[PDB]
Amino acid sequence: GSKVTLVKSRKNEEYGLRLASHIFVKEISQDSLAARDGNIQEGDVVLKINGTVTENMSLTDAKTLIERSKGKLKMVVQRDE
Amino acid sequence: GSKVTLVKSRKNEEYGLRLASHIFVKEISQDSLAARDGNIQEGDVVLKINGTVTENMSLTDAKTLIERSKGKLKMVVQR
Repeated sequence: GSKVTLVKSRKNEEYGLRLASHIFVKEISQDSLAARDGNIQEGDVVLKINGTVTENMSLTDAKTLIERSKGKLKMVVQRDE
Repeated sequence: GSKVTLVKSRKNEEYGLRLASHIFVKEISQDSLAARDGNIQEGDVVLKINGTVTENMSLTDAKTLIERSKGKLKMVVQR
């Protein structure tokens, strides 16, 4: 369901999980460029910011890319379509 | 890829994006403890690991929590 417990029987058994991290849009402010554009929505996973891939990037590092954008922000959003 | 370009043209303009991050299951190895369980799937968001909330946590920090789990991993996942 939502709860999962994995337990090892021996040392150096592996869990079998590889983790990663994604940057995503939590909120879009009213009266913003993002609100007016309408091609990006809350919940969208951001795959690239100004050419830089964001998989496994820390959130502070992703925010830095936006802060350094000089008024032009090109993003790639994940599509499963 | 769906490509979106936002352009500031005037003063006091905001992009308006508030970013966040999540930890998710990138791969589950074949015939492993995770594959057998059934309740964890590739692409699932991991919300909690051993009582610690993972939202906005870096991958390195989430991997540390797994490294320090001493053979028991209790998670809450979504999806």
